[PDB]
This record gives sequence, C-alpha cells and structure tokens, in this order.
Amino acid sequence: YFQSMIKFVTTEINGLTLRGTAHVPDGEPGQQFPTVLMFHGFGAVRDEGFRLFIQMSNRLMENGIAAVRFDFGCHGESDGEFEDFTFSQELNEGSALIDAVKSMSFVDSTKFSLLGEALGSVAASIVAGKRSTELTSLCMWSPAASFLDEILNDHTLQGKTVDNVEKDGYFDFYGLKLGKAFFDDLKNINIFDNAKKYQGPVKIVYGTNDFIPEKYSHKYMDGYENGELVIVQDGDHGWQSVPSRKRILDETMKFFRKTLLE
Amino acid sequence: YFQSMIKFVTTEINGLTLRGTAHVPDGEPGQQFPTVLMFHGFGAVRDEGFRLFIQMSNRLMENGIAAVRFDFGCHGESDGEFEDFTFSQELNEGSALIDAVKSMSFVDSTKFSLLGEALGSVAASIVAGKRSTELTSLCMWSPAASFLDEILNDHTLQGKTVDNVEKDGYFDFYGLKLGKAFFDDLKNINIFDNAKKYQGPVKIVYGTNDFIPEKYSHKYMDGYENGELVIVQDGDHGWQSVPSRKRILDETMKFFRKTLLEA
Ligand SMILES: [Ca+2]
Ligand SMILES: [Ca+2]
Ligand SMILES: [Ca+2]
Ligand SMILES: [Ca+2]
Ligand SMILES: [Ca+2]
Repeated sequence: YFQSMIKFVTTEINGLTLRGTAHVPDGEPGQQFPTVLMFHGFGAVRDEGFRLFIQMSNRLMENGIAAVRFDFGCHGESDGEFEDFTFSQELNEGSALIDAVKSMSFVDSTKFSLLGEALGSVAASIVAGKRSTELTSLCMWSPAASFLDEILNDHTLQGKTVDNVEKDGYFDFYGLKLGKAFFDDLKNINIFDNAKKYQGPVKIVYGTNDFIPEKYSHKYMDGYENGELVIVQDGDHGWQSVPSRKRILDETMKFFRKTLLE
Repeated sequence: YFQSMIKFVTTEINGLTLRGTAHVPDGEPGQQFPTVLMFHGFGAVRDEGFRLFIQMSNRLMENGIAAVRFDFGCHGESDGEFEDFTFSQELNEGSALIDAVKSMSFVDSTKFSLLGEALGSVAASIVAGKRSTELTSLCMWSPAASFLDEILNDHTLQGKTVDNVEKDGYFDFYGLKLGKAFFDDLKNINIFDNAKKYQGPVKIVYGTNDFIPEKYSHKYMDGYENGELVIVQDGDHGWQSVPSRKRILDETMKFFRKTLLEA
C-alpha cells in the first residue's frame, strides 16, 4: 500500500514534449483510479492562476480521484514557441492527451473526465464532442467561448487590438509573441456544433464577475442534453476571491464525486 | 554524450516537499555546469509570469549554464498552505536550496549564482548577504524591496488594506488565504543591512514602468561594492512586453556569461 503522491509526467505529441503533473491517490500497487484531466487557459500554465488547479488536483486526490494536468504545447514548461501556437494544435493535443493519460498505470480508462478553465474549457468542449465515448463527464469553468467572436468581429483579444499584427509581425501577449499562424487558424475552429456531440453529464460554472458574457454559457446549455449551469454570484474568471475559490472547489468536487465515484 | 534535458527535482525543507525544475545543458556523462538558481516572486510560481523564468532557463541551458528553479514552500506545487507562509521561512528555504542544489550531480558548486524576480530578488539579496561566500554572482530583476515599507507604513499589500487581518484572520490574496503569521513576521526582516554584506558582482535590472519606486534599486547600489544597475526604458515589473522581454533575457545572459563562463 502506497500513500498518495505527486509525480511529473511527460508525453510526445507531434514532435513536442508536453510536461505535466499527476496527483495519484492512496491505494494498493497497480490500482486504477477514476481520473480527471485538466486543461488550462490561454497563455496560462498547468498550475492555473494562484494555485487554482493545484488545489483542485489535491482535493480530487484526497477523495480517491487521480488528477492530471499538462502544459499545452507552446505553454509553460512544454516544448514549443508561442509564436507558433494555434488553437487547432491545442485541440489535437487535447485529444492525444486522452490516450496519453489513459495509458498511465494508475488511470481507469473507463472512469475518465475532463475539466477546463477559460479557453481550456472551450478546448475540453470540442475534444469531448470529438471523443465523446472517452468521457464519463465534462466540467467547464468560466468558458472563454466568446474568443472567436471577440477576435473576428470586435478585432480584440482580451480587449487588446489585433489590427497591428501585420504591422508588428506578431501580437504581444504579456511579453510572449503570438504569431500570425494563430489568427489564420481561427477560421478552422467550430465550438458549438462540435460541443453538442457530447451528451454525457456536463457541468458549467460561471461567475457573475467574469468578463466573458454569460450568454456563451447559455449557448452551451442550449446544445447539451444533460447539462447543469451553476451561476456563482460574484465569482470571477479565475476564482480569485477566498469565497469563490472555496465555491469552485466544492462545486467541482461535488460534480466529480457524483459522476466518477457514485 | 548527452543532449540537454529538463528534469523535475524535489527536496525536503522543514517538513515540506519543495518541487522544482532543472534545465541541464548538453554534456558528457557526469559533467558539472555553472548553475543559476532562480527565486520567483510573491504568490508566484517557478515558471514566473508568462514563461519568464522558463525562457531564461532555456537561454542559460543553451549556453552551457544549468538553471534550477523551485516553487517556494506554500507556493505553486510545493507543500504548504499560503495561510502559513512567512518571509522568514522563504529566507530559510532559500538558504537550504543553495545547499541542496550545490549537491546536485550536474552542478559545479564553485560556479553558482542566484537570480531573482520581485520578492524573489529581495530574498536572493538577503540570502546572498548571509551566505556571502556561496555565490559567484547575483542578479536581481524588479526587486520588490518596498514590501516592508508598503505593508508596515502604508498599511497596504499591493494596494489592498492589511488593517483587517487581525479581526478577520487572514488577507485575501487572489483567492488564497494569507495568515496573520506572515504579517507578524515582518518585524523580523531586514533587507539592506543584510544585502550589503555580499561583495561579489551584482546586476540589478529595473524597468521605468515598474510600480516599485526606482529609489529602492539605488539603495541596493549604495550598499554594493561591485554593482551594476540597468534601467530599461518602458520595462515593467514582470517584463511583459515583447521588447522588454528580449532586453531582460539578453541583459541577464550577458551578465551570467561574464560571471560564470568567462571568469
Ligand atoms: Ca493519505
Ligand atoms: Ca506520442
Ligand atoms: Ca523535446
Ligand atoms: Ca543541444
Ligand atoms: Ca511531502
């Protein structure tokens, strides 16, 4: 019998090494656990903001659910330059990470779910529709499903103009160079028609102080046969208040207990 | 022969597992390399913001300098609750990390330096002064040396009031609880009298848009026998523009080439 452990994991997808962390519950040798794979947001890292995914991972681990989270390609400690990042490759990696994680010794291939934050929720929704028979459930926090509308119609990315990409040669995201390839690839992305292909249990948690409009969470619900939408009064995009951090962890543990343990 | 590699490392300090990443250059079996140990800022993680420490780590690694960076206790993936965090224990961990990292198999303990960002620069400056023979050189980005003055004199932590910590039991830092122990421990901290004990090469990089007042960088320089201050026009606290990111990486590689590869 081995106590719980935190270990570091890697995988190779399309020639990039993706680097991640796994939180494995207490158990006997060779035990396979229900597992949540977590997708971080745009230009974020696998910890997410202010220990958010770390706290969620430990909460799951203490309750018998393994938690795995990788840096996407061109993010965090994974290989790849942000200038080469495209959302299509994030989607390819998210699908490939299902098989990478289900191959791990401690993961029950039949009790496996996705959790997302922000753009990671958008990726999770699309991967879930394309790999619907792989997922026991799907949980989406603060989904950034407005990102196509904002960039393509309002010509901004998180409020900053995208109209100087040709003049500058890049878009400046907090000191990272985001390339033209990202913007050229946006025409290939479909969120909601792909997302409605997943008809397992879905939970969406939206905070009223999120800068993403609430209507995008309702649009997801319009397409889900088994959706639940929780509106957290005065929650924000990253669950960056003490009360809303407790709320997001509790609501999510409740959902994964119901769908992966009960 | 071995190509460069990224490996994950852990060490135990005062009952907490601290978790870190090491970037090891290309080399022969058992080769040892000049090494930079990096200290992140307050409530940050070992990647620092927007890949900052990752980019610096890879730049060093590509040039034959190993880079090591841990989450401090109560930060990132390391053990410890933020409610229990104190700066004194950060200083103790920084001291213990010098010893743990100097014993790593790929580290040349005779060519070993610290790099800091923000509060990590303050920690680096104090540890460097207390362990004045241990470091080949010291580089500080955007040192947050105002933090005691801000909390103790202006009664704010990054602009938010600290006056309710005793009544309410904690301070809310972006969803994390920061306990009274942190605030009670501030009286134990001395920055500048400790920092001036280090007499090796020091480089400070300050951006004109940093919210930390420039005067604090001059106070450090006033106590350093062998200091250099670079002032980056339009640089900010976290080096969060493409031009200022290029500048900070280039200036720091230049300093570590001089102090770790050419000396
Ligand atoms: Ca246990
Ligand atoms: Ca593979
Ligand atoms: Ca690789
Ligand atoms: Ca090489
Ligand atoms: Ca431990």
